[PDB]
Amino acid sequence: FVVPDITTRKNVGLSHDANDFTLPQPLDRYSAEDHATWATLYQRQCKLLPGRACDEFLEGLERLEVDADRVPDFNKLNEKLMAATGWKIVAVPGLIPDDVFFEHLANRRFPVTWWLREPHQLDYLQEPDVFHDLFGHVPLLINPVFADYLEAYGKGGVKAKALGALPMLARLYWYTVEFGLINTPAGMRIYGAGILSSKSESIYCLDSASPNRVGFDLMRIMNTRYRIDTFQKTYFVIDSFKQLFDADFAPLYLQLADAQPWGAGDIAPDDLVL
Ligand SMILES: C[C@H](O)[C@H](O)C1=Nc2c(nc(N)[nH]c2=O)NC1
Ligand SMILES: [Cl-]
Ligand SMILES: [Fe+3]
Repeated sequence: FVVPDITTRKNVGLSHDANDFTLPQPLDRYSAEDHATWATLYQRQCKLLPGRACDEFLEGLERLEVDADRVPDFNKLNEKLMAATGWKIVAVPGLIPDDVFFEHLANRRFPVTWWLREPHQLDYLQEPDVFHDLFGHVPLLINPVFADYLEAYGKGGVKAKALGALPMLARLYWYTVEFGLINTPAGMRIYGAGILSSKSESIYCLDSASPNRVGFDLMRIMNTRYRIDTFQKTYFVIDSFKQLFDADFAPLYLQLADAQPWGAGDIAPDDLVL
């Protein structure tokens, strides 16, 4: 007998596709309380991100008109997202298998957990919810180079076979799409979704002496461990989304397969550090 997780409780009486894990967005299951939780999260993040989020993120939020006051209707959002970027969101019950995830990204589908966090649980979150996925991840698709990066990432994941590739690709996604920073002429800014949807990470990642801030390096990153239950110990910094995009992985998985991974707090001899 155990504490059910929120994914299980939210999805009772609900089905999902056996192959691709999608379902129609269950609009009737958001409460008044949920729409208030959404508005509170949205308003809080939008006061923190001036000076912090990269310009492209802020542009996406505006161009997509992500709702400020209610959990968005995914079909309505998709009208704008498809026209502007060629991508669509699909509702998923929560975390889905890695192979299923890659197949969606490879086909310009972004999986979004449909349910929302409960009020006393507005942060420290580990599992995605609809605020993290829709507010954190989706707006950055307005940058076509980042969108193409995500599609390419997915196609690479579909193709990956070598033992050890899945952790390597998870680390790459984590230190870019979830927790990446970008150097800009106006100063260091944020692009990672796990930062942008979090009050605490948004502040910490640009205002703390403890973590390392390391220039992006693909092979380094694929061989670096990460932690889920704490603030990050290293952030990787890109100079441009083109650098990310410009980054066949098959020989790379083999080069790194027997390698000892770097710890989440380590500095490697070839790193460039801030
Ligand atoms: C990307 C890496 O494989 C990571 O373990 C995954 N992230 C996600 C996932 N599933 C969902 N719904 N969202 C994610 O962000 N499964 C796979
Ligand atoms: Cl491979
Ligand atoms: Fe995420």
